[PDB]
Formats: sequence, C-alpha cells, structure tokens
Amino acid sequence: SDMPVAHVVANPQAEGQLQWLNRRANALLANGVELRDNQLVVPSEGLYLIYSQVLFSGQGCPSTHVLLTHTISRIAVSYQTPVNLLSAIRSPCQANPWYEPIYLGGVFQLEPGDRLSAEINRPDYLDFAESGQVYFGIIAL
Amino acid sequence: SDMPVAHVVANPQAEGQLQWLNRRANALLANGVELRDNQLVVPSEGLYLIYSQVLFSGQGCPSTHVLLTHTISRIAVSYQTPVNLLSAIRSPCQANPWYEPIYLGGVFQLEPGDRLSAEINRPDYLDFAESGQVYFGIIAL
Amino acid sequence: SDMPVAHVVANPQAEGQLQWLNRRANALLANGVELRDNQLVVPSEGLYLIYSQVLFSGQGCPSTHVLLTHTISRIAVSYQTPVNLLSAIRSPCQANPWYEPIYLGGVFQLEPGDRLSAEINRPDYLDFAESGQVYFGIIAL
Amino acid sequence: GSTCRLREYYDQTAQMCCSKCSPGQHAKVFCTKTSDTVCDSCEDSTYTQLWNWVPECLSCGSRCSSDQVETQACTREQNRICTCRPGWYCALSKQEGCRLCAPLRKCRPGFGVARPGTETSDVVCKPCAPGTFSNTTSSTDICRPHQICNVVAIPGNASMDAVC
Amino acid sequence: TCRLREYYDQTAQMCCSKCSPGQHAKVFCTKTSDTVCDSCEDSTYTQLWNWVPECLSCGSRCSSDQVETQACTREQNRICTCRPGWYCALSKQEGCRLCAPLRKCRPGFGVARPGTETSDVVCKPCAPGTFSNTTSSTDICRPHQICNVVAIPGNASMDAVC
Amino acid sequence: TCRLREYYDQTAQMCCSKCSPGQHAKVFCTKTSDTVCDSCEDSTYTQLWNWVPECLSCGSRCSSDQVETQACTREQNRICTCRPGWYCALSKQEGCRLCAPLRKCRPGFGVARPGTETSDVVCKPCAPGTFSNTTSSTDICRPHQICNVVAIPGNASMDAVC
Ligand SMILES: [Co+2]
Ligand SMILES: [Co+2]
Ligand SMILES: [Co+2]
Repeated sequence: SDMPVAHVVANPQAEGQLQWLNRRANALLANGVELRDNQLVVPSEGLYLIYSQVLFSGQGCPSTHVLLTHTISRIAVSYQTPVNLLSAIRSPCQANPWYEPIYLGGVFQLEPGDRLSAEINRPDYLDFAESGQVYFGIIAL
Repeated sequence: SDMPVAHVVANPQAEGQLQWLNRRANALLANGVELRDNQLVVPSEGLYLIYSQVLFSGQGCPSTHVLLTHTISRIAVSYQTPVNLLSAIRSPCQANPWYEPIYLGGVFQLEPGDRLSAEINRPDYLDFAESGQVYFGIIAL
Repeated sequence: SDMPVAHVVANPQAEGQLQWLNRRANALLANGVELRDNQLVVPSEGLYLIYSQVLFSGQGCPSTHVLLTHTISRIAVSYQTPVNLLSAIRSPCQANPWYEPIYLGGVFQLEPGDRLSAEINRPDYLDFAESGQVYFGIIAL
Repeated sequence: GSTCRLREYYDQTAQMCCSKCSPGQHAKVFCTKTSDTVCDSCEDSTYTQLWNWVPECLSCGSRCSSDQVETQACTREQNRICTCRPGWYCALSKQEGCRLCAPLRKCRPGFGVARPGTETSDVVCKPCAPGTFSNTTSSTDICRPHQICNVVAIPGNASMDAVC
Repeated sequence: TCRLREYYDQTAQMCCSKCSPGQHAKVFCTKTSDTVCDSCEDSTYTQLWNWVPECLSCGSRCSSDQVETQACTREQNRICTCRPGWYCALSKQEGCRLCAPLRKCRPGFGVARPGTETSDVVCKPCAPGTFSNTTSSTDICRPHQICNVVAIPGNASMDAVC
Repeated sequence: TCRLREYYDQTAQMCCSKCSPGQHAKVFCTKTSDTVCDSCEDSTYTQLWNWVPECLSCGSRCSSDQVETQACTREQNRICTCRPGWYCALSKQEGCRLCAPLRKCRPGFGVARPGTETSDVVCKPCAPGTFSNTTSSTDICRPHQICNVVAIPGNASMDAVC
C-alpha cells in the first residue's frame, strides 16, 4: 500500500546502546516515513498506530533495586518538547537469569514533521540474542 | 480521518479510582465514539482495534499473594452481559518498590451501541505518576 | 469489511497444548485467511498487523529456574524456514501462585502463502481459565 | 420506528425486525429482506445464556483446578462454574465462580476465630477479650471462657487457661 | 513565512496566531477567522506557545517521602523532590518519581563518595591505617591515632590503642 | 509452475530468478527484466535461495560462558554453544541462548544419566547396596564392598568396612 509505515529493529551489534535499523528482512520504512537521528519522522497528518517492545535480561540482581523504563515520546510541531505518549516501568529485582518484556502501543494523531523517539533508561540491559525482541514501529490508518 | 477513534487516559488527580478522560493533549474521542459512564460506546458496525495499558506499582509486599488483573470486556447489544475480550493477571509478590504493566490489544467486530469497559481489580495500585502509562483505545479499521 | 482478518483463541478443553480456534463468539477468521495445521495462512500481499498474547500461571516454583518464551514466527514463500518476527521471554522463578502475561505485536509486510504460527516452549503452563487470555490475530491494513 | 417484539431486534441491514436466537444456540444466517434468522444449537463445549444474535457461542472455561469442585456443568446454555471445597475460600473471583482457591487462615494460640470463612472471604483472626483464651491453632475454634475456680492459682491469659 | 508567535496552518492556507503558554487552541483558525485560545482548565497546563487541541495533564500528587518544590499551574507541570537524607532512585521527565534513603556504611566501612541528589552513597572498606566504628551515611574512614608505642594495632573497625 | 531456483512472481506474472544464499533481492522482476540480486552487507545474511528485500540480521555476540562454534557469514547465522561441563537451558532456533552448569549429585545420590548436550544431569538416591561419598556431576552409585565379615554396615553415603 501507500500508507506511511515503519517497523525498525534494534541493531544486534550495537551493544550497550539501542540503535534502530530499517534495512533488514521483515523491517519497514516506507511511503515518506524517515529515520533521522534515531527517531521516526512523520510524513503527513493523520491517525497513527504507534507501538514498541523492548526486552531486558540479566545474570543476577545487583546490590540495588533495578528499575527498567521504556517510553515512546513525541515532539509535535505544535509543541516542541518530548511529550510522553506511551510509558511503562518494570522491576526484575527485589545468580539466576531474568527477562523483562515491555510493550507500548496506542493510536495517535501526528502532524507532518513530528518526530517519534523510543527510548529506555538502561541500554546496558537490552537483549539482542534473537530477532523480533526489540522493535519500534508506526502505521498511518 | 473520518473513522471512529478513541484514546482516553487516566485522570491523574482522581487517585484511588480509574476515570478515563479525553479532553487532554494526545487524547482522542472522535467520529461518533462516545464516552458515557466511564465506557466507550461504539458508533457503528465494523472491525475495531481495541487496546489498553495499565501500570500498577507498590512500595512493599503485604500478603503472600497480591494479584492484579486487567480486562477489556464487551457488552454487546447482541448479547447483553460483560464478555471478556482481553484479560491478563499479574503477581508482583510471593520494602523495595515494584512496577507491573499490563498490555491488552486485539481486533474485534462491533455493532452500533456496543459498550466497552477497561477495568481493574485494584485501582489502589494504579500509577498515574507520568502520562502515557494508563490508557484505553479503540479505532475503526 | 472485505479485508483479510483473523483473531483466533485458545481451546480451553485442549489442556497441555495450544490449539487455536475460530468458531467462537468474539473470534474471527474471514476474507481469505485460512487456518491449517494450527498456523494462519495469508490470503494476499499487503501490510499486516500481527499480534498475540499468552498467559502463563503456576502454583509454585520448581527446583529449576523456569523460563517462558512466546514467539510469532513466519515461514515466507520467499524464505521457507521459520523466522522470528516477534518474540519475548519471561522468568517467574528466581506454594504461592504466579501469573505471567506476554504481548507481541507489530506491522509486517506479508505475501500470499505465507504461514504464521504463534508458539510457546511451555504449553503445560498455559492458563485458559477465562476468555481473552490467549489469542493470536492478524489484519491486513 | 425500530420498536420490535420481545425476542426480536432491529437489524439495520435488513431495515426490519428480526427474531433472536434462544439461549442454547447462535445466529447461523442473518436477517435478509426476504427470510428471517437461521439459528443453530451450540456444539462442543460452547454456550449462550441469553437471547442473542451472536455469530458463534461463547467458550466454556477450562475444567476446574485442584482443590476445586465443579458446582455447575458446562451446558449449551451455561458456563462451567468451579467452587472451593470446604476449608478453602476464594482468593480471586471470576466472572462467575472461583478462579483461585486458598486455605482458610489459622487463628494461632492466643487468637480466636473472629468471624468464620465463607467461599469469598477468609477467616479473621484476633486475640480474646479479657477473660477468655485459645490454646489452639484453628480456623474454627473461637475464644473460650477461662476455666472457673475457687483457687486462682495461676491467672489465665488469652493463650493458656487459668490454673487452680 | 509567518511571524514568531504565529504558525502556518496547512489547512487554512494562511498564517494564524499561536496560543500562549497556559492556554490551548479551542478553535483552529480558518480562512476568515484567527485561532481561538482557551486557558487550561483544572489540573492541566501548557508551557510553550503552541497550537495543541487540549492542554497537558499535570502529574498526580507527590508520593510519600516526597516534597512538592513546584506547583502545577496553567503554565508548568508539578515537580516532586526527595527530602534531605534521600536520593532520587528514578528521575522523572522533570523531577523525581521514586525517592530512596541514602545507604549507610556499616562499621569497618566508610563513605567513598557522598550522596548526590541523584546518586546513592557509595561505601568502601576502610583502607589499612584507617577505621570506621560507626554506621553512618556520611562518616568516612578516619586515620588511626598515631603513637610512640602502639599497644593494640587497630583495624578497619576500631581505633589504635597506645 | 516454475524451474528450480525460480519462483512465480504474482505481479510480473511469470517465473523469475531467485537470489542465492548470501544475497537478497534488490530489484524485483518485470515483464522485461529479471531479478536484480545483491550481496548481504555487514552482519547480515540469507541461508536459503530467496527473494527477500533485505537480508536477515545476524545474532549478537555469544554470551558469557559460551563459545562461538560458527561465525556470522553472508550465508549463515552465528551459532553459540556451551563450554564442556555445561548444558543448554534455553534453546535458540539454532544453537543455545542461555547456558547453565550441570547439576552435582551429592553424597548419598548418584548420576543416573548425564547429557552435556541439551539436558541437565539426573540425580537419584542410591539403591540399597550402593553409595556415593562424592559430590560429583559424573560419578554414580557404585556397589558396596561386601566384606567377608561385615564390620561397619553400608549406607548410601559411605562404603562398607571389613
Ligand atoms: Co453452529
Ligand atoms: Co478548553
Ligand atoms: Co543490499
């Protein structure tokens, strides 16, 4: 179709950080949607479905209370600062392995030039072992 | 678009309870979808994407088994009782803080007058600290 | 509408395994989408929304660190082997009951003949108590 | 208009009243301008408990979990309901029936059963009003009055009976 | 191109006024009329000039062990802060979300790094020649008493005797 | 129906060339031109004769306590296996995702069955007449030394004495 669509995945080699890639099998960047500075750029006005998942993991639980946070934020032309659209928090700890999925998803009205970021607080806990564990995407409805 | 849409969010002030609002930035209630008695009223027949996130949090773990549930139920004109469309449960405990997000989303056929509600068993564990953490949405595909 | 669509659910009477069903209230399988050998069969080329949710529940935690994995995988005609599109893992154990939700969803471009399957490593931990807890669905956008 | 008989709804596609299907069956073929609704009985482990026009019947929940008793069979017109057996209460309620069952709490030595346990509420435990005791860990035994005596050797506490 | 405090509404094919901080766009400009701006109602706000349909929700009230150092107004979001002796375990977009009591360094341990209002105290074992005989989130490993003739050597936990 | 190494393109309506492992489809065929294939770039691959738009991402580096038994190439993904003395806790589509240590069968129990492949060791109590005074992941319940004259009897923790 000709609907602005995006399903970028995390770079499996860029460990310690979360870099979105589009040039992969089963990934999408099309019909006007751009990936600049690791954010997604909206081509046209409309109602967009916006979703994202991250996956954290660890070998054990550090001396502290570990708090994982995943947040899709929006900078609107009509309001230029990241504003939280979708946000969640998870806590694996309170030497066995632990895994922590977080999924964000919702429908939003976006204007042309709006940029969408999908950030996390602890890039050092991401898990890129397999494909489809970490992703960020939008589609114009 | 002229398609019925809705993305309501939790009233950050109404602590203790879960009241959906729409008159907020990045919130949607348009094209026939009404918000009556804290529920979304489908304006027309058609396939719908239904979704909702809630975020629980607590400081400690009281009893040996605190259980949190999250449900989107349908009251269909064609079948007038709450029927569970989407449902998840979660168990934070078995004084470090804990966070628990639940996500529900799927595609359902709906008729004009159908009622949708997104309810929890423990509003007292609802977290409205930040925006984008608790929401309820439907869009006509 | 005339768009390919499926929202299939878990057979509660098939304890110990995951068998998707469509002949149910608030379930969908229409407009070309086939269900063969427990997998969804895409009718036509296009952008699809793919989602799924499973619910795990156990009474207690065995002497082994239990891990729960959920994966929607694709067998493209253009690439005939299972390839993970969306996936997550969870860890309930690190006799009080535990419940573990997992949601997976994203927009993907599919081609006619593509097979989609939603699997889990531990069917014996699936929960079918109520409806809307285990489902798997797609819809052409 | 749009005012129809009982056991009839207004099908907007057909612009006319249409008969509903009965508890125990679903709509198989919808209303047309010519013919009426075509209903069919629910099949394997499925049901409908209201007059309806749903395309298919609801799913009977899974079988009852351990320490549960099925107090209502899944039929064509009703869902399976599971209840806790005596001595257990319902920790987590379900749309109808019990999802999770738990053992009734025990009132330790010194504490007497305040109020018994139903199938929806555990047992409440709390010490005894001065002049009573319980040297028993029970989910049923209540605070009993101290022994009565001429010679109050050792005074009674809520945990032991008075001595004479 | 439009003036600062104005924007080009793609629909009306013209420049229109923006709404000031503290208010939002009730009605969007047309070909014949300019934008209509309404102040932000209860528990809601906007901090920049804009053209948003409704204002942003102020954050819920501060959790316990927190102190409100900025009030939610039509122009700014609430901000919660950690009281002294506490650090911020989790930073909110603007302010603190989760507060935590500063770590204490047991006897035989001392403060290697003090307590930032965004970082917990870091403890470190008292290096030989120093000692800490107190459980404190501030006290460091002080040096042993020096002497002519040492009776008891003195360890990480107790001073030297002479 | 098409030749091998060819597929039927729904759009072009004809048999077009498939790309080889190590390359992906850069340009799809038409009534005029055949498939334009292209090499997979950095850390990317395709193991089958395909016609995908881009290549599959190679997995990340193998984790701690794991060995890479197969390098990410253009024609195959990276495979990770457990070092000797370990087993696979969580399988991957290919290889192993999480490694764990083989269980140790303590004094009193013996190694029923091993499996340094993809299954933990199976511990079992020693049946009367056998024992194991060893916390090993290999050793098994060896039969008691039945002496000519029994001094100290036999338990599942120690051998008989003569
Ligand atoms: Co039937
Ligand atoms: Co207003
Ligand atoms: Co290329």
